Amino acid sequence: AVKVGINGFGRIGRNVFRAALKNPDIEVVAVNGLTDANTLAHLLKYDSVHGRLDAEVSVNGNNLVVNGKEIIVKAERDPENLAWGEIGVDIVVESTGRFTKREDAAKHLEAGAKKVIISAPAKNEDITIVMGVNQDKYDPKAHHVISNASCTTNCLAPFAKVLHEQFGIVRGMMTTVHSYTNDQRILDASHKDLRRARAAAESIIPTTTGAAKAVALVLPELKGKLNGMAMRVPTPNVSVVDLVAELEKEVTVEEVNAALKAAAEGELKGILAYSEEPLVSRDYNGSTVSSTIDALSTMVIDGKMVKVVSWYDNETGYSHRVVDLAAYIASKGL
Amino acid sequence: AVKVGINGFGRIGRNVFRAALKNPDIEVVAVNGLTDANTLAHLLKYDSVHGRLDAEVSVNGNNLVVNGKEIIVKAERDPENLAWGEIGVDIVVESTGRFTKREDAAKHLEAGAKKVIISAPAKNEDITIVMGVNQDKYDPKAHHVISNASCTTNCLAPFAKVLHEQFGIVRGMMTTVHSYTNDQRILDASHKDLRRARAAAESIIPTTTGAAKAVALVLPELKGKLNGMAMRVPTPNVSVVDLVAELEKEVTVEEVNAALKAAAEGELKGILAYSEEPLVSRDYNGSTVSSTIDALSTMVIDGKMVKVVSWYDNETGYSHRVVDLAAYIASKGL
Amino acid sequence: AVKVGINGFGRIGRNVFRAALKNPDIEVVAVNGLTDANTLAHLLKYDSVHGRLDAEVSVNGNNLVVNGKEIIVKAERDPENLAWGEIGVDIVVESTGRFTKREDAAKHLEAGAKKVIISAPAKNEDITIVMGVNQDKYDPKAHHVISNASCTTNCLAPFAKVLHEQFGIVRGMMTTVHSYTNDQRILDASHKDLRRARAAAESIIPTTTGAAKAVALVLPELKGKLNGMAMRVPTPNVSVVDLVAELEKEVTVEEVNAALKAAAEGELKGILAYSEEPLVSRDYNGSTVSSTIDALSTMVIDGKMVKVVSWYDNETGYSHRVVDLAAYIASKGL
Amino acid sequence: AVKVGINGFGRIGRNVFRAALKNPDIEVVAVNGLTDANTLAHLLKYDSVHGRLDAEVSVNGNNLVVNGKEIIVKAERDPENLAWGEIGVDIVVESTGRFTKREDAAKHLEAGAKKVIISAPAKNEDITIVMGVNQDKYDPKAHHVISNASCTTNCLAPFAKVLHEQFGIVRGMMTTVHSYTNDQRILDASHKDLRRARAAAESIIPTTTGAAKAVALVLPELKGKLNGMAMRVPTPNVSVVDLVAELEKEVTVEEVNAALKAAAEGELKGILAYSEEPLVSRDYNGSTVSSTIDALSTMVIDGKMVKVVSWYDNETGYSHRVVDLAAYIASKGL
Ligand SMILES: NC(=O)c1ccc[n+]([C@@H]2O[C@H](COP(=O)([O-])OP(=O)(O)OC[C@H]3O[C@@H](n4cnc5c(N)ncnc54)[C@H](O)[C@@H]3O)[C@@H](O)[C@H]2O)c1
Ligand SMILES: NC(=O)c1ccc[n+]([C@@H]2O[C@H](COP(=O)([O-])OP(=O)(O)OC[C@H]3O[C@@H](n4cnc5c(N)ncnc54)[C@H](O)[C@@H]3O)[C@@H](O)[C@H]2O)c1
Ligand SMILES: NC(=O)c1ccc[n+]([C@@H]2O[C@H](COP(=O)([O-])OP(=O)(O)OC[C@H]3O[C@@H](n4cnc5c(N)ncnc54)[C@H](O)[C@@H]3O)[C@@H](O)[C@H]2O)c1
Ligand SMILES: NC(=O)c1ccc[n+]([C@@H]2O[C@H](COP(=O)([O-])OP(=O)(O)OC[C@H]3O[C@@H](n4cnc5c(N)ncnc54)[C@H](O)[C@@H]3O)[C@@H](O)[C@H]2O)c1
Repeated sequence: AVKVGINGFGRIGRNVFRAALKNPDIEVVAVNGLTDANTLAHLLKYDSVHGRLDAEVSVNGNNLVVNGKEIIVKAERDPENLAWGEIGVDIVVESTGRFTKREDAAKHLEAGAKKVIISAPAKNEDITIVMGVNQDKYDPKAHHVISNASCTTNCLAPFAKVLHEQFGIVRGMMTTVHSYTNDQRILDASHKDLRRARAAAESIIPTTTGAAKAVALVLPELKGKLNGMAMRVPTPNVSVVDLVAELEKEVTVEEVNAALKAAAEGELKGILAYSEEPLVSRDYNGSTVSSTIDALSTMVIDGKMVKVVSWYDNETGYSHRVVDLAAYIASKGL
Repeated sequence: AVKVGINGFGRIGRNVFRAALKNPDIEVVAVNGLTDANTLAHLLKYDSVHGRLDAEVSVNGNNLVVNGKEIIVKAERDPENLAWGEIGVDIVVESTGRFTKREDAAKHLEAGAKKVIISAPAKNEDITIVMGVNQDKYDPKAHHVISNASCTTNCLAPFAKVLHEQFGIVRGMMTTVHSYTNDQRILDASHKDLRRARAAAESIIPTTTGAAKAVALVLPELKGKLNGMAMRVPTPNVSVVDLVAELEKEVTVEEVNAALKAAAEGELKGILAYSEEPLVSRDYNGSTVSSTIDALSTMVIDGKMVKVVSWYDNETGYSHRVVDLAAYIASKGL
Repeated sequence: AVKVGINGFGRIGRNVFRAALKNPDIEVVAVNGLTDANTLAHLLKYDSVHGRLDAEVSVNGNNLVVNGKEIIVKAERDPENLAWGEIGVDIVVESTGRFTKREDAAKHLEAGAKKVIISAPAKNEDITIVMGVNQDKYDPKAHHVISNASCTTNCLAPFAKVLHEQFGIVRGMMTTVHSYTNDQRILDASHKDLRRARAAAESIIPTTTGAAKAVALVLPELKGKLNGMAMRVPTPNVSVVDLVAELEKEVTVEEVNAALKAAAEGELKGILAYSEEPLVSRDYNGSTVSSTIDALSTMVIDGKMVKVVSWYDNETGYSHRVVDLAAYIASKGL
Repeated sequence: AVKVGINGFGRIGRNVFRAALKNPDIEVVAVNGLTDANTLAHLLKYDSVHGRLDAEVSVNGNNLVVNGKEIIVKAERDPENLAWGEIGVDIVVESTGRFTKREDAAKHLEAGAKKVIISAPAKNEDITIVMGVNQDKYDPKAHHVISNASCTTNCLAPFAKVLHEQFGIVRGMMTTVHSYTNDQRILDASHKDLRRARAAAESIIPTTTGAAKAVALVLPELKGKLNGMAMRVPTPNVSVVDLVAELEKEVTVEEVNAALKAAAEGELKGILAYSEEPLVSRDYNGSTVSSTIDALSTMVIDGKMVKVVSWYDNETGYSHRVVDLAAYIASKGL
């Protein structure tokens, strides 16, 4: 229904595309990339992590054709030149990684679009949303440049929401054992971050994350109560959050796991899942939820310090929330 | 001086050997595997993780020859048939992973050996020692079957001891992001642990660890205060401990780090180390210390909750401690 | 209709089961594995390479319940005590890798099975068959212990036949760049093959193969004409055969590719495949055919020497052939 | 004594530096890299593939200090502005991979350098040199812009020479099972070559190589007689050349190997090596020769079709050859 345009046809850009194909409410009519249609059609058809796309893909001139629909393929390095308005695009997904500042992201609006969803933490954005935690704070009038936050923040926020409301989080540290991303290096090569400068598939690479501090933008109550780090490991996709926290009310594994299970079956259904199976990272590849509690790993010490471990396919889960936010925004009035 | 024999020439058995070539106090006189000397020689000479052994290694008859020294090669499934006494073996490193219970390890004593060091967490052992922490508890008269604990416990106990004495741990949780071991499966196969049954090099595998609570054996004061889990990831060697503890005092990163830095250059020298460089797992391959604090990762919330991350070569560090333990015990009198 | 029993529920045994779920002509009624039903049900449901089973799996007592049908689980180490005839088993897929010699494979016949299909090269078998190549040489009266050859031979024979019938192979060499299998070690440990003894996911490991010479069994004319080797690399599944041969006729890349494409759409349809896309191994994980020509890699020098490269998912393609054989056998008259 | 400058401080640049430390004839006095002195010292100190550098590496101002010797650090995107002349730099190693046409490389000479060695195949270079094969064709007057060829070409030419001079090569094919390099993608992303566009550590990736044809540049009698392909696989370093050739003279496995062993011990000593041990790729990491014959893999069919497999550390072997070339050139007067 609502026309959408994607800027930056990379891992997130192509994954939001795949997720958007089976969504009746949105319609991607134009993509922007810094490469030819043929290369784009090839990368969309074949995926090393997600397999072949369940649709017929072809190239008509400089345009792609997916399941009969022709997709306009642009090659504008400068956002203000995209001309979204002329082709009817109401919402633009900004996933290049270059326009995270509201100043830069707003150019899409100069170009004619009505709303911009930055697929990453932003700077000066009108609002940051985490489907399931604060999408209710969205106002169609005061918010145009929106951030969907990071994949880590999307996994952590839903369950921190439940533990906090139910027992009260006093403070806590987190660690995400994350698969490698395109921001790293294949072999030792220059990087602003000396850890990420190192061969990705060869080591356990400790790095920084702002996802912990970022939860506060969606859960104000937790401001100053959380912090954490990342550890990038040799897997191509799927990551896990490991939260250790001091609760206010004394709990038991039994209690904690029931509260999460209840939320997964009720309120947060679709966003938070609950598992009592002893699965591993490969098993989570392709899951569309943002967070899945590994129930078998939940533990407590002295009734007040808990450990909760949650899985998340960083590409697929996040891509589904971008598509979800877009459909939610459209419903709010475009 | 002390003549040592090794039961089970595997990853740990072979590294204990390599570590022993160094210490002149000890002398390996025989090894027992379940294969021919030719195979043992090769595996000793070429290592996929630590490189070629720098020494003259050959096969003489059915014995190993390393830098002129003939090493006896046995192939006894039953330790009761090892006859250590015949060949004068004073101490035996039990590294098969099959005889961790007092009932099986003791067979080495029955065969003529004076002391047994179990290269793993044991059962019904006279004592469990972690060098740098409780070797002082060693009684030559009473202790004959001694456990050298696990690679993780050897990493954790040393710095936890320092945080406890200095600030007092109220309670804490840990996660060890661990390289895979021979205990896992190369491709999906049967295993007592359904997590470890999965292809080791393809996923992040949550698995339990007893190392956290096994700390109370060496630092009794900490019984019931710590707990934790493990996560096996696609790397052949080197692991990291991630400890989040609730302290009794208010501290700063500068304080916590200054404490760990003081211990490393002082009392725990050679066992505990301190690092301010932003390194990755491959950089600690070959590290002989037990624990190396990653200063750059030290974090604190409310001045009470702390995050300390420490590295350890699981094969090298651990194997050096076995050799250390063997020379200490020997010095106490055999 | 036909009742099949699988001996050894490993990588090949489980995939054969999966493939069989498709075929209604066959019906797997019993499996034998040296583990409990619960572990078999887990390993069957979650696969690190092939994903989750698209079927409802559960355990009822000591049995497997899959899609309502109850599968009998056995735990007999000795084939003699399997009593296949007691349970109606007509065909037995021998996939343990321990009974490839006639003396052991036949024990199934003696236990009541009418036919045995060995999922690997055999010794003293009645006939070695590669579907599409020589299945017509199957005499239901004379043949009871049948070998289905190796995954490699299965990949090479269908197109080696075509190149030969059309151009005539003088002599040729082949190398298969193969994924690692459960026969290798995760870390340096004992093995009869000192190459396969090394850390699987860390090196390119040359090893031997009999596939090249084994083509002679299904294509008698090529005896003494081919030979080859293997190179095990750090990928979990999917391999590729690289053939270099001298031909009788002087050809061109279009001629060679045209003949290979023709067979793909004709005689060898379903067994041999043709591809002109620039794909990679991960793209072939899941392919049911035995061989797929990477057309873009075909090369010729002097018009007489040719290079052909063919892909094969060593687990899926082979397991589909096993089920294809079981079905062809049943139809011939059991 | 011959002052050398390295243009481009990556895998080859840093490795030429390390090799250079062991050479008496040359002395690296300056390095141009598009990054700060701090980042370069870190990347030079810690290598994920070759380990820690055994030398004191520090940074004084914008310069590097390695074992008391200071190195000038530059950050010039444009070669013309490097001013090699002002600092006594005679030879310049061009290892950026950007300036391979004689036209671009020559900018170095304009900037004061006297000689340029391109660490890669070039376009219009004055001469291409494979040490041990044709360095005698170098002329100090007429050749100023020299190409050192590719790592694959340096591995193949030394033994191609021996096989040709000894038995006569009619024609042949080769495949190099090659480790990945910085030209590949961490995760599916754009690239000229759609195969190198795919996640490097996840698949067996076929690709093209001009190494076979390039042998004709240094071995003219071999023009149009060889061709081949490459296959990138999940290993960070060490590669192997698989050569299948039709010989002129009838031979035997023994003659071929005795021939390669002889060259290894004689004329090609230092360039070609001979191994009768069943090793794996990790065992060749750090190897300084250009090519090591895996003797156990030599195969012959109809006494005419041979197969030789040779190992090469694409970074170390090649880097040493660059240092040898630079020193060879220097001995010829500058
Ligand atoms: N990779 C993940 O796991 C993940 C998950 C959640 C969020 N993100 C965020 O998504 C964004 C993109 O990340 P990714 O991982 O998909 O990376 P990627 O490198 O695969 O995607 C970037 C794409 O944008 C394109 N591009 C860059 N600048 C452009 C420009 N100026 N004009 C047009 N196209 C441009 C690039 O060519 C590329 O195709 C980042 O902000 C990232 O942090 C990544
Ligand atoms: N590898 C590590 O990181 C590590 C670290 C610390 C402690 N450990 C412990 O050390 C033990 C050995 O572990 P590993 O990782 O070296 O494994 P491994 O599999 O490499 O070593 C086991 C060796 O013992 C041999 N063996 C088995 N039974 C034997 C017998 N009955 N008699 C003689 N030899 C026999 C096996 O063939 C193998 O060679 C385990 O208990 C393990 O928990 C391992
Ligand atoms: N995996 C492939 O790529 C592939 C392809 C073609 C042929 N093969 C052949 O398939 C056979 C199986 O190979 P795999 O890769 O599946 O191995 P695998 O190790 O995964 O499975 C073999 C199974 O046999 C079981 N087993 C062992 N002894 C048994 C016994 N006596 N009775 C019952 N069960 C027993 C084991 O528990 C194991 O689960 C081998 O002969 C192999 O050569 C493998
Ligand atoms: N990687 C190997 O195994 C290998 C082996 C033999 C030959 N080569 C060749 O050597 C060359 C370098 O390859 P590499 O593997 O070192 O890759 P790399 O990416 O590690 O090295 C390239 C370096 O040059 C720098 N650079 C780029 N433009 C520059 C410029 N304009 N001025 C100054 N510095 C610049 C880059 O920042 C980078 O550090 C290539 O041509 C490659 O084909 C590579």
